[PDB]
Amino acid sequence: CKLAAAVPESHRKILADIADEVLEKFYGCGSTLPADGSLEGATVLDLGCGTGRDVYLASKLVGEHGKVIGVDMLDNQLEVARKYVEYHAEKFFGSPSRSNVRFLKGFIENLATAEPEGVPDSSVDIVISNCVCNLSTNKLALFKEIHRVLRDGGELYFSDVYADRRLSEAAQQDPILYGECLGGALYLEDFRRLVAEAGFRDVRLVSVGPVDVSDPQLRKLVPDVQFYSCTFRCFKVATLEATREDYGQSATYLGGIGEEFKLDRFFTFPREKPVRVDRNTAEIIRHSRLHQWFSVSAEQQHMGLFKANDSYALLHAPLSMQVEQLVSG
Ligand SMILES: O=[N+]([O-])c1cc([AsH2])ccc1O
Ligand SMILES: [Ca+2]
Ligand SMILES: [Ca+2]
Ligand SMILES: [Mg+2]
Ligand code: NA
Repeated sequence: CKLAAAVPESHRKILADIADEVLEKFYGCGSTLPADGSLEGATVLDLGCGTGRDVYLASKLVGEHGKVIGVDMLDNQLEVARKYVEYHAEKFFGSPSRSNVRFLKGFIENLATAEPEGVPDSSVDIVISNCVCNLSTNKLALFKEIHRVLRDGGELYFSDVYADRRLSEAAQQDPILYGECLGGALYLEDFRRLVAEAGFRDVRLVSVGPVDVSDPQLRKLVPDVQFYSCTFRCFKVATLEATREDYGQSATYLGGIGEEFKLDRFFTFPREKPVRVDRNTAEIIRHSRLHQWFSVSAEQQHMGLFKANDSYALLHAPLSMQVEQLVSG
């Protein structure tokens, strides 16, 4: 995969404990994870888990009441993943039989028929993945399958490559672009309509990096296209609306999973300081696992669109203007 991202310090220690073979043969870049504290007790599913680097990492972070599932279709990668279950149970939880992980073989677009067992409806709290979408062009079925396995309050928390415009037919047929995850890149606005068709009505930017195309033969197929690496979080929450409405609410981060909670690029909550929120963000806080570390005030009368944020114009803007402006400048 990419050059991608720097490994956060809290993970470094845990990676030193992970079997060297799992690390050595792992395909692609690490799945990024929500703040570590927020994972305790969660059920996490990694799509495209490979040899299990991210599954084993999460295994420790979710603790013994948490559970982790990895899914993949590369036989060679799973055989490796499957045979370090005990290794890691001992090393994390003092015994070979106390494992909170499992590995499933199947296409990520169809988790219900993955091979030891399927993933049932409404059973996962967090689905993670890094750079898996641009390799299939049935993105839609993949988004609907993630919607299906998530419980209410669950999130798809993921990184992929997107484009600031629609690639040409020629760019989408190119095999070098394809294998770099560029050629299957969605236009951000098409991505937004598509995950909303799958049921995720609200997409929050966590971070964005520029992705460059340098080879001058390649650049000719995608001449003014700007590509981005975006981490988004998309919550499955029954009451989310298409718009960000002010109902007079504020939320207060109570402490206990960091100095401050960073929900997305528009909303940071310093410990014990109330922050005005739109009702979608109130509802995410309330119905997701995050409620344990927050206090959210009651809905008042509808006050119109939410403006009580210092980037409120960008907050309401299409996804490509958010990404474009938050990348740099
Ligand atoms: O660099 N990338 O972002 C990248 C992403 C994926 As997916 C595959 C190969 C690559 O070089
Ligand atoms: Ca992976
Ligand atoms: Ca642009
Ligand atoms: Mg409100
Ligand atoms: Na384990």
